[PDB]
Amino acid sequence: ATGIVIPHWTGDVSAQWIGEGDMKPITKGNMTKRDVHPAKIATIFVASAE
Amino acid sequence: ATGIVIPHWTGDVSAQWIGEGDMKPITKGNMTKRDVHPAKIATIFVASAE
Amino acid sequence: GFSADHSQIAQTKDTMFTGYLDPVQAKDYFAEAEKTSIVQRVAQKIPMG
Repeated sequence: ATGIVIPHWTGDVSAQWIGEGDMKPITKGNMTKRDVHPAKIATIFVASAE
Repeated sequence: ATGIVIPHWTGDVSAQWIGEGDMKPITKGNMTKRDVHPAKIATIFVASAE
Repeated sequence: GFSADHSQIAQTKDTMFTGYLDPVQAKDYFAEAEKTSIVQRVAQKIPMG
């Protein structure tokens, strides 16, 4: 009933080929939180007690 | 042998999307009587007792 | 009240229910008794062939 949040990924993560003594490179991710809320749908119908 | 009756539905029933305090809509169905009566099919054939 | 075939309220008087609301079959509460021969009370019955 309170809804949902989804952490959608957007980051260009990367890795590199290297020799024995080479400097290993540094990287970072990225995200954007999307959200979802429910909504009601409803209707009424009416009749005589007969 | 009595035959049959069928309640054929014909009504455009409906519902709506609603906020928290929006007061809800009212709807009604619709129908038609359809009926089926059996009929005979028959034939006779004739031969000598010999 | 409301018309028959009102747009929002279902009633037994609406046309869409015609011929679904059949009466229950009852006995005849008003039947007279079967008449019987009056001459066969007053006249003598005779052996007949």
